[PDB]
Amino acid sequence: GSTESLTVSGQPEHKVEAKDSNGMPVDNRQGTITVSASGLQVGDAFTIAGVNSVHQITKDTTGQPQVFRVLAVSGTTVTISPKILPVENTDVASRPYANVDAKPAESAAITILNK
Repeated sequence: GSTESLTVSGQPEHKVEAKDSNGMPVDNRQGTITVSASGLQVGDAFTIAGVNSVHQITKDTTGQPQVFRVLAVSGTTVTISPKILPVENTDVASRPYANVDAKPAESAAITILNK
């Protein structure tokens, strides 16, 4: 019997990096958020409002909410993954292999699962 106002402040966003400090190709990951929601710990899976997955059926955009896992939490700072990559943005070359349509404003509302 609790409220369903699960929101998050801050803007999680990472872009497809060409190379890192070693100068090798990078598949960027993670996304750290300061949550207004729940009080999460490591091991949750949830969907965020505005984050819609892509290429479920070979570059098919279906608008299905992307599910995230928790890797690390430091207070109300949750490091989540899979990362968020906009197929409608990012870059002409790097967007086709992105995982979601867009990276929404701030962090937005969350639908928490313990499954």
